[PDB]
Amino acid sequence: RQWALEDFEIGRPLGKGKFGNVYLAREKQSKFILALKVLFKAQLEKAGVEHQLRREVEIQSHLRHPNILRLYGYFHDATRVYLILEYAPLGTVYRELQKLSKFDEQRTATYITELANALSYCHSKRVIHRDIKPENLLLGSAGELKIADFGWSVHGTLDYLPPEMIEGRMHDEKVDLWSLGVLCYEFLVGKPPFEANTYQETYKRISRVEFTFPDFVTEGARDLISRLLKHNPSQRPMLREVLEHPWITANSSKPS
Ligand SMILES: O=C(Nc1ccccc1)Nc1ccc(CCNc2ncnc3oc(-c4ccccc4)c(-c4ccccc4)c23)cc1
Repeated sequence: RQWALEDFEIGRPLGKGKFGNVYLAREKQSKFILALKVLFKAQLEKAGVEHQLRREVEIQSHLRHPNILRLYGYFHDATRVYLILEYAPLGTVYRELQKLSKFDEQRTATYITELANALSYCHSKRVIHRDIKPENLLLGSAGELKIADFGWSVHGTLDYLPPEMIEGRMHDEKVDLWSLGVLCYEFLVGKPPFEANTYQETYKRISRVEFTFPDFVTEGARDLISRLLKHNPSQRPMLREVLEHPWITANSSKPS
């Protein structure tokens, strides 16, 4: 499988990513619908992220899960690199958040389950997704959550980063559980738990784990978030304890 630009009809712009635009597109021979991300050779070098992208592509084509976004392949011409992507009709959870303001406990729990599964499968394959955020959470046709962008994976706004990562310290799979906590809080409250107007100060909040709950947040939710957002990685739940959780299970529509 080696592609080229003329293999595809280019469709509407889907939106800007910080390193490239995305377009709907359709492979001419099969009429297969998909997303195509146009990245520039020049911008990629300048930031020293060209090797980062190779890592991703490599990592991605090892991965297959109903709740992870497929990468079908890649290719370059002179000026640019192209990522051939599974297309996610229902857009970002980020957009659904702004549209809805905040999610109810049923949508929240379901997403956490879908994320945990997806995250749980990744861990078993020795892979960590360093920065998960609502921008990187797409929806499928049935409304399934799909994690995007492994380009940071291993082994800008700070809201979703755990202490160990911002304190310039050493990090393990326990990173992702912090991210679950931040996401879980944000879904229910409608904005992330450390959010500030400065970087320097979001830095403090995250570092001190300094957050409080609006009053409409049930004990069950507080219990899970409180357990996920722990300063010490090793104190954070197993991905399965999350999947077991009595507020997850009482609320969630999807299996585990
Ligand atoms: O970008 C990297 N890695 C990387 C890149 C450069 C340097 C280093 C690493 N990975 C990466 C990151 C993000 C993506 C997601 C690309 N959007 C998408 N990918 C697939 N289907 C999609 O469908 C949509 C869609 C948009 C609006 C309305 C309805 C549907 C999008 C979409 C595109 C831009 C913004 C918001 C959503 C979308 C894909 C890959």
